[PDB]
Amino acid sequence: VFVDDHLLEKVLELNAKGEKRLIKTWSRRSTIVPEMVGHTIAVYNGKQHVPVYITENMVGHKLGEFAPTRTYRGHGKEAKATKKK
Amino acid sequence: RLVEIGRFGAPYALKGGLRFRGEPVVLHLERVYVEGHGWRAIEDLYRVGEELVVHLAGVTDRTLAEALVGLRVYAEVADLPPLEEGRYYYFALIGLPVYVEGRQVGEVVDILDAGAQDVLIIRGVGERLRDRAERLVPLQAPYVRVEEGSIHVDPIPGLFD
Repeated sequence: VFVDDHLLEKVLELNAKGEKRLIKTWSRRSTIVPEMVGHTIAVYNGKQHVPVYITENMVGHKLGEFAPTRTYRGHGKEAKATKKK
Repeated sequence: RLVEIGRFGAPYALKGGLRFRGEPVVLHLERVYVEGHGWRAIEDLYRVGEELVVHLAGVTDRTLAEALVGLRVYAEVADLPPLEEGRYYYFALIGLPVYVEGRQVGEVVDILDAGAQDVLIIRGVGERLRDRAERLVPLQAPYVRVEEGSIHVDPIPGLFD
């Protein structure tokens, strides 16, 4: 378990200013910590940065868990329903 | 309006059952429109392992089932089960215009299921933005709003950059 220092530094910096800015990262292994809740982190999946709105529930998980590749095309994909807003 | 809910896989057993590949929304339907064949009533449906098998009226043996293998399956929008407030069918969002401060900046071209959240893939519209990279936005982000016929985003710095 570890948090990419660079990413944490950026997050801490933002929290001190009270700003909310998209943060790009290539660190899929880093674990999500409470200081990241409410931030939008764009995690690299090898081709694109998938944005993640960090919620309390995500604390403890790996960033990679929320940035999958857009590799698979699912049949009837347009009939899927979005997670409740 | 017809929407694609799945696609038939290989036949199951010898009574016309067909493996169904697609969204489980098929569990709440009474009929489906089969590509090149039209509406068919759903006589029966059940699970086998990790797959779902569908029995349509008329398809009573493996042979009649093979004829439909690989064909796409559609449902009438009105037949889809209604969703609780705050949830939307992907097809209802894809194609919608996207706004920032009352001005159109893009168009939803696709949605990525990131498991926890859904990610809107937006295509720029207009000569200046039309040729930029795709922009991604978490649907469940507090700065994104869904309205009837449009989506609105209050871009935080770096979002569309």
